[PDB]
Amino acid sequence: IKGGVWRNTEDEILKAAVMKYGKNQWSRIASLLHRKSAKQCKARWYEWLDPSIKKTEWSREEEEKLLHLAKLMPTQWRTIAPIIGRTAAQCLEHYE
Amino acid sequence: KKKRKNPDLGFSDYAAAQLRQYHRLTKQIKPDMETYERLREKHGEEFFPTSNSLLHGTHVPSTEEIDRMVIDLEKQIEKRDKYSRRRPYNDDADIDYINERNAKFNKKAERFYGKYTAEIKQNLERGTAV
Amino acid sequence: WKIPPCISNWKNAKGYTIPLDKRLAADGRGLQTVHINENFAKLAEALYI
Repeated sequence: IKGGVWRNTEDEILKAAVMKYGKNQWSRIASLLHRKSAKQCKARWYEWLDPSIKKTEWSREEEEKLLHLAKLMPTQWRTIAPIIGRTAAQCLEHYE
Repeated sequence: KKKRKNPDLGFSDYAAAQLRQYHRLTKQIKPDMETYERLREKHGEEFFPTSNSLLHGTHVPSTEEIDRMVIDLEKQIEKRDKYSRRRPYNDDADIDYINERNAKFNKKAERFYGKYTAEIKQNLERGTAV
Repeated sequence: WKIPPCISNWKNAKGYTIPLDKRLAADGRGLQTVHINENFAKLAEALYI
């Protein structure tokens, strides 16, 4: 009876709670957001709100390296993802 | 017509600031030769003392002397009280602190780590991208 | 010889609020540089052949 779609209010409270509590207290952050748990807050942070996550359009050399590594390590997106510098969900989505 | 420029460098020492302050105060003072030559003619040979002369426990300053000292020292205290000029508080900057000490800690953090965390600021403003 | 203030990932004694770029200034996990070897290629190609 937790989770669902992420709204913008929850993301801004998540950012402010990161600014107060840091990236190692996700159960203090998840007491600030009802209908979201600590694992969900952490997953949401590392997958869509961390300001290293390149949300721009894929370049040509990135998708060349993507096709090379995805032919090179089959279905290993958590291993490919730090090499090509995108989130593994973004990486898998763009590969498909 | 004369011209002189005297800026300051960084801090470096509590003694260099003392010496700068001393050179300011010691250029500002002007002696009166009347009292000087009066005391010179009165004291004679002992007016040019060594370390071990005798006159250490004798001098009694008249009221005008101690008044001049206290006025000078009050000017010096005021000039020292103006040491940190308060930077004006604009409220158009997006505030980043929930407290009054928090603001000054964030200012110190922007002093030290502002030169490095400049890409991540650009990411945070452009939408956590690149 | 100036010392910068410690911004911790764990402790926030006076409960301040720190900007996100300051909070994530852990440079070592940004310069860690996961670098792949070139012997994965021989393995993958030999297996497909």
